[PDB]
Amino acid sequence: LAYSPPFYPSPWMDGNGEWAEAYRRAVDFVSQLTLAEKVNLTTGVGWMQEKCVGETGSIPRLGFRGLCLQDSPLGVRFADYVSAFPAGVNVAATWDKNLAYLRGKAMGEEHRGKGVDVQLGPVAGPLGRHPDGGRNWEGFSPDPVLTGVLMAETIKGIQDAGVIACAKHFIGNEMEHFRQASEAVGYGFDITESVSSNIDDKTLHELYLWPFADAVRAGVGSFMCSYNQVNNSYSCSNSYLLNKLLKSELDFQGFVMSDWGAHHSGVGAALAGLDMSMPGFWGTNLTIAVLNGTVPEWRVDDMAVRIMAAFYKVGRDRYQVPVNFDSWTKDEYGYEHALVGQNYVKVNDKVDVRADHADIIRQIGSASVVLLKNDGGLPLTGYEKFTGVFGEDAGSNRWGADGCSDRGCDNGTLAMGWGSGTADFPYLVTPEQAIQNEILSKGKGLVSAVTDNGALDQMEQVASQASVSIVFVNADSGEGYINVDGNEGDRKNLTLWKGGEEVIKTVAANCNNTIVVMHTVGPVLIDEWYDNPNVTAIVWAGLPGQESGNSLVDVLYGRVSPGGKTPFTWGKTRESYGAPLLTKPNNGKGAPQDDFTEGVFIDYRRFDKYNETPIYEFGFGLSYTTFEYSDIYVQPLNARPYTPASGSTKAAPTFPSGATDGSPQPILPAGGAPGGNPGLYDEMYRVSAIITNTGNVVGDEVPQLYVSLGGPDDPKVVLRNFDRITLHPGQQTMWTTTLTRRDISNWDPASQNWVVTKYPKTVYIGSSSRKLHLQAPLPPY
Amino acid sequence: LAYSPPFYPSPWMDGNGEWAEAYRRAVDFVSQLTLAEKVNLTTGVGWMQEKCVGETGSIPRLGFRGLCLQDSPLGVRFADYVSAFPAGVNVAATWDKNLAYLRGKAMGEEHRGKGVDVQLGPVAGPLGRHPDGGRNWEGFSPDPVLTGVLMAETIKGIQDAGVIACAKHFIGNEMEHFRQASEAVGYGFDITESVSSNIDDKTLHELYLWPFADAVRAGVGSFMCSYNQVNNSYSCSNSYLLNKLLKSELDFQGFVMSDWGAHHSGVGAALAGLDMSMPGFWGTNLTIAVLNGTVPEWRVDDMAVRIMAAFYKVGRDRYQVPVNFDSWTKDEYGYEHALVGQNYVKVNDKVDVRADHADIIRQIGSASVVLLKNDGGLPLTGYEKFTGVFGEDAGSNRWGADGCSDRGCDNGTLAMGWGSGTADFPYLVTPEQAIQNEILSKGKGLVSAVTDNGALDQMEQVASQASVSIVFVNADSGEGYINVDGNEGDRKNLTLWKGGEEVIKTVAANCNNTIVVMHTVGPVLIDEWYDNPNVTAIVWAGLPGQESGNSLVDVLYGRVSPGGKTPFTWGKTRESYGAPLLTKPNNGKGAPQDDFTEGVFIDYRRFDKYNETPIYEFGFGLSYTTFEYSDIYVQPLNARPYTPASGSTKAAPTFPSGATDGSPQPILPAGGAPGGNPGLYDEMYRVSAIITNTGNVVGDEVPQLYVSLGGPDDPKVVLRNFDRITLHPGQQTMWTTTLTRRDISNWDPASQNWVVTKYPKTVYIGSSSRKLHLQAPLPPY
Amino acid sequence: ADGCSDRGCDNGTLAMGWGSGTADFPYLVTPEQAIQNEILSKGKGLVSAVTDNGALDQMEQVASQASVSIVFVNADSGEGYINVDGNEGDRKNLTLWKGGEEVIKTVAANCNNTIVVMHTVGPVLIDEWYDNPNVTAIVWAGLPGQESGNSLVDVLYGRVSPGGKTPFTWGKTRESYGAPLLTKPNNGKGAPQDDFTEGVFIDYRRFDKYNETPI
Ligand SMILES: OC[C@H]1NC[C@H](O)[C@@H](O)[C@@H]1O
Ligand SMILES: OC[C@H]1NC[C@H](O)[C@@H](O)[C@@H]1O
Ligand SMILES: [Mg+2]
Ligand SMILES: [Mg+2]
Ligand SMILES: [Mg+2]
Ligand SMILES: [Mg+2]
Ligand SMILES: [Mg+2]
Ligand SMILES: [Mg+2]
Repeated sequence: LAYSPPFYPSPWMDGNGEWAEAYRRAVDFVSQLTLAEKVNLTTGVGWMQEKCVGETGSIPRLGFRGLCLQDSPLGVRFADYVSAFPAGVNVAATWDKNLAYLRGKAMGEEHRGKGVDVQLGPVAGPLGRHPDGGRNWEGFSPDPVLTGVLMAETIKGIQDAGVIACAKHFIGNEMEHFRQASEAVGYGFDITESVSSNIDDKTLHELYLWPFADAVRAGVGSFMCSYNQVNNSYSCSNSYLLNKLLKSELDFQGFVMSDWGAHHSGVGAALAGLDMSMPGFWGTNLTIAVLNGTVPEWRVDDMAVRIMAAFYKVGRDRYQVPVNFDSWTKDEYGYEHALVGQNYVKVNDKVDVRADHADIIRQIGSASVVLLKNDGGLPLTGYEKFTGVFGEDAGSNRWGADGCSDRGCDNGTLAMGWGSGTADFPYLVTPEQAIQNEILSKGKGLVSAVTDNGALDQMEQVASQASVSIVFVNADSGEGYINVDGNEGDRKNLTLWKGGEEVIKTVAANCNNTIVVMHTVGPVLIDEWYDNPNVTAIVWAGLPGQESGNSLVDVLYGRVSPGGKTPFTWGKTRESYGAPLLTKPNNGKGAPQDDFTEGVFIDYRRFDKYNETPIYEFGFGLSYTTFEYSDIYVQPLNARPYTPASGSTKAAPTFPSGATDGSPQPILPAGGAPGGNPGLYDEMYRVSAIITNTGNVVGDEVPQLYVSLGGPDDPKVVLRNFDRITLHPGQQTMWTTTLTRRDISNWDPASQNWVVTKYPKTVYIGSSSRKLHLQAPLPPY
Repeated sequence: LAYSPPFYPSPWMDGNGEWAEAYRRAVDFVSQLTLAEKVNLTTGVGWMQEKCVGETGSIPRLGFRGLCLQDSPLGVRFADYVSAFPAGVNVAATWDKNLAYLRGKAMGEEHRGKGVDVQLGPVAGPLGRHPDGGRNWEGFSPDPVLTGVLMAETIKGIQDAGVIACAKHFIGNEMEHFRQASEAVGYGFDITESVSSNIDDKTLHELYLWPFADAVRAGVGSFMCSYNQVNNSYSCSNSYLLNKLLKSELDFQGFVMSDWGAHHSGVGAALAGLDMSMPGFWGTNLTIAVLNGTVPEWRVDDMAVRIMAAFYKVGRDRYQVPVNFDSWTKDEYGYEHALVGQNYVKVNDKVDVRADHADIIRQIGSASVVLLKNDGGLPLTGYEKFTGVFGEDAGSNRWGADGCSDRGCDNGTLAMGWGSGTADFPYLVTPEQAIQNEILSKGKGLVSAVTDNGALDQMEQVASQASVSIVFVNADSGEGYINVDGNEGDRKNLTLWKGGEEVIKTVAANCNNTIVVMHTVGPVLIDEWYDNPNVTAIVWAGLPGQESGNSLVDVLYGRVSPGGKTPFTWGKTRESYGAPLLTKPNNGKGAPQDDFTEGVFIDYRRFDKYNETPIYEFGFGLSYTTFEYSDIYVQPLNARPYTPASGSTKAAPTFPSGATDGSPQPILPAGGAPGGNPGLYDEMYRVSAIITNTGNVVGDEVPQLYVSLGGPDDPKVVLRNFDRITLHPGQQTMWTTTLTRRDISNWDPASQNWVVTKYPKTVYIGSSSRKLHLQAPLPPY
Repeated sequence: ADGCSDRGCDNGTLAMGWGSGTADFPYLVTPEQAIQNEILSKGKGLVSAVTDNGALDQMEQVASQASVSIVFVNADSGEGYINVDGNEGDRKNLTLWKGGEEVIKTVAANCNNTIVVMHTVGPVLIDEWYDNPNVTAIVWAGLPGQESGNSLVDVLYGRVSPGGKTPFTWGKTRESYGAPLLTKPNNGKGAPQDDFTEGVFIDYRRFDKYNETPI
């Protein structure tokens, strides 16, 4: 069985650089506390005991209320008068740092307005190892660079708004199956331990860890360790994960909380790098552990100062307001127990925090539309003589937009997946609604919407008469505690839901101008219809949130040229992506064993390795205009030689082998600063090229920079940079980026550091992972 | 708030009388044990941690395995190759002590064959305060005497078969709403404590406690304390309930276990009279409590000896075999964790324990059929030209007989309610099947079954052609953790399910020979159709178990004359019964307060008090013959005057004020032996009457003896005795019974004893609570 | 049993097709009834009937425990004036109705002694499951009328040795049988022209001519 080596002691904050101010204030505060008050900060109050999804204990003596931790990565969960933003996968499809930032800011503002201290997001774990992973849509992309950059931008947005962000789930939670034993038992599996993700040191560094490094370096205040095990040690008590990788190598200065009820070795977890136990036994044991000397004073002191450092870093001291909503009821008032009797208190103030956020939600919606096919289908005018609209995915949730708890259904148009990664729609504009509005405001031609996928007679009837037929199909997934139609979080197949395929086939048989719109959490198998000549255009629109219908028609009717690029591969078969989900226990009653044998070869890397042609490759997307690439240039920057980190920490302040050692510790070679050794981010080359709009309308292009690292075990190409640029007809721009040392390095387990290998590297600039228009050598030096 | 006075110390065993052999052996065994081993007997192993619904810790040092505790009151829950017996309410409808005993024996045999040590049943709580109480069907009758008698017979049957019986639930668990806070929260209620049943001392003694007294006197080995509070103290740590009423007044010698996760004050519960914590912290705390002196050594010794006494009393030492099934899977084999790695062990031996138990199931089915109306409808011959069968309740569960987990649905014929009070059908004979068999083996007339309650066109079609139309309707309920169609355990109304009333109305409109069969957990409202002249007969058949169809047709086609009497009242309205369920919290976030303000006036007592005429009164049932009552005679027996119990207990042996007092204790005036002061069971009068069969077929009569206690706050009549008697045409019998002192006494709170008041008492013998054919004074002495 | 006019449905056990070629059942003995009668009159072992083709979980649950699993599938057709599920008299395909194929596959995956009973108006395509080793027997019972259940169990339980022979061919594909039904007009608004170009080569004559091996 795979084994996770120990690493102790648990690193304490250094509070260097951009954390110095926050460290100073945290020390000043924690210095004043008793042991009990310190432990209060690390202790969850219990499941559903207060107002927020999680809360810490209070310190009333100083007028410090418990921290409020609230879902989700795409909005304020449970609360009323909030916005429902597009999912993370949509953000990925924008390839737009700026939009990612603005979404973070808007979300952060909403959390702030409700009195939330910590937003439980964003997500880089799952990364997206499997196409059928249940929660991938909450994250960004299987690509570590695209995910990492947008993760970082999102975090900066949330935290600039004055709310602590939380990078989750750390790490290796690439599927929902067997994430928690209790949950697995509920689905009829006999296991007593969570699945072990078995991941080697190189795969972690070059794939799954990379975006979390970006999150650390972006100044993220907190981390959440995952339900699963890594190398047969639960994440929340995995010393290699938290102590070595996170707090030494990546030099994370913030605090680590557990996922809710995530299994850890109790007090032992604190020694292994856990700082906060959620949702809440731990408190009194940690107290006793300190008193009897199993847990050092310096450790609890560091747990407290990490929590308070995050608090001060984002300016909670300035922006905190009372929690003015309740997660567990919409009632205005409720009862609370007191020392004697009960108090009737106000619990929901109905504070409207939505502001103008509908604008950015509509914008990201439109920006996340990916045009996959266009044989003269798009754009539409609104002066079509007869528009047919087809599919339940065009219509309303008959139970109300928020009629399914945690969005745990596929009623009507899909604009959000299910589970904890949700928020309530203040309203939801359907495609049916937006399209009828478009028509009735313009040409006022005929329009009919058949939103029952079983009504194939009517679809035939209407499609036979249509100038254009707009077909809507979806595929849903989410968190493992919800099972929809045999999908236990993870998708049981890559098929369109509710007979979407038959809808497409029926409509295309009767209308030679059929447009297909896919709202899917990830890829589906489209091989049987995508190349149908009656299908004149195909778009993926993902999970667009409250403005779905409006953001879509903006694109379909040509107000916005589609400029999204698919953030994952569209393969011919499920086998194209690699091995199935592990959905059958393979270690008897023990932890299922999930070997990440493919290494870095997930999504497009896999397709590239096996020389398999995807239907639509990673980074592919069409436009209403054309773009031309020319004149690549590589400028060596003659960076200083990489220096491994050296020296030692200071001794652990007070305000298992090594677990209680508070003496100065050696700095790891690849460590030294948040996100790793600073030399890793030295700029090595400047690469530039000219992009021109050679067509007849304004549009966005996503130029992409790929690197061939050149080794026998390296992917043919890996994404290293990208931007989204608006170009008017005949407009040119110089696209210029830099490659860092990290960008051209490989992880070396032997030396425990990033190395630039001797193999010749090649840089490519193109419009997709396969459309590599330009290339040049990276000259060694 | 209602208050529960303390009563300490927790009484230790006497081990006199029927318990002497058991106590001696229990002492000998426990004398050999360490503290840890003693505590192990009191500790559950944890939810789903072994094979049985509950298991105690083991004493491997003496090769003594953990006890196996298994549901249910009507069979062996979860296990394969077992029988599904008729529900307790059907037993009540038989009014047949012998049948109650034989059912207990058959159930005990099946538990025994599976290796079960404790059968978690039978049920006298709920008694049946509300007609819409979800779990009433698990018990017997709202009448305490009918329930007490049949409860005792059931217990004797189980324990004679060599299994420990468990009287549950003690006490006041008369509805499912708010029984457990976690469950209430799941239904959207904000409470942190279970409902409090607020019951006065007199009401407890004269109603709810009465059948439990019978259980004690019958020698039941164990009790289960309930989820709810009584006078704002959880049953499982209610010292008044457990120490005073159960273990002092009723002098119970066996052990008390908690309901599964029933709240109690931990170590405090032990001092208040709890002996066993299920399903299982307690072990550690109890060990610590003994070492530090907070729990006396004599208490833990008493806990252990009570458990072992129950074990020896029924002869578990003789009859114990290994547990040969698994509650949690039907798989033959399963992996188990070892010291090193894992083992693959046999978990299910598929031991067939059904024997010939199908016979007693068919018999009790037939005996529990109550004929409520017959204007020339029944019996049938099987030579009818055209038989129509109508209603989903005639047909099959389309998901298989065991297709709904815990029977949590109303698919097809209703033969069992839902929740823990269940067992898997080995097969299920439906009315549809049995009726078609009857016809096709006899006259071979036409027969059609319309088993879709929505297919009213077809019902008209068939009914208008039929010689006879047999209509099937049901109403279901169960434990609160299952919600079927908005019925949160408790019934949301007293309507027939699935449009049953419309089925009846449709068929009766088209067929002037309509027979209605009701399979209901309790009463439903029948005011709109019972008196329809086209309805020529009505039967209630309840929940008959696996032989439903066969037991029914035996009655319908005249092989068995119906002899059951309804064990509850059929009122015109819900309001007829009294006040609604408490289904809305009335103490803010605290324990809802459920005041039993009606006192002893439930079911027929309420109807009698308020002069509400029932449609069908308690104790009412028809026959295929007729019976005549004559010649009542009362013989005073000149019993010894009642002596209040006095004297002391032994000092507590070793092997809150007064909680640690192990000194001799005063015997309570109404205590002194199991079931109460033995003088209470002195026979005061002998009463006889003559019953004659004046009709033309053999049949059973259930003569009933009622007493008027004569006070202004006494019920007009209370049941005190009954029998079921077979009489051939023209045959007479002298029915002779005795009234005990208890039978003619009232509970006096001031003196804490049963008293015979000076109010004149009358005895009645008749065929129902309303059909009081004979009466005589009870002359005082 | 007679709940659908002219038997114009596929509710429950199929013992008669639809249209004018019908009569009213005086009663209908189902396989469910006959099999339960057989067991409860003999060994009195366990018996359960899952008769909802969508209840696949329950089918796995029960098939897992069974000594023998007896699976019932059907396919219906009739006169043109009745349309059932898009079958305008003629069958729109040769598939088992109501997901019968998925019933077979589910049961066979959980029980290595699965018996399949087919009540079909004619051949269906069985290529995907007939050769499944967990399917230990296959019978065609057709449309047996009022005694369906009883006539079946007489054979299943060995009172009568089966001696019937299939009166039509079971092919691998629909194409095996030759050209499709003419289901769209080919003479404008006038009489559709249905040319019997295959001549005498229908059913087994066709298979033999083109050297196609029947199942
Ligand atoms: O709801 C709280 C918590 N539940 C568990 C989920 O895995 C996590 O993402 C979420 O934040
Ligand atoms: O299933 C065990 C236990 N659960 C709770 C029920 O109230 C009780 O009757 C049953 O015995
Ligand atoms: Mg609250
Ligand atoms: Mg804003
Ligand atoms: Mg550091
Ligand atoms: Mg087990
Ligand atoms: Mg027997
Ligand atoms: Mg005593």
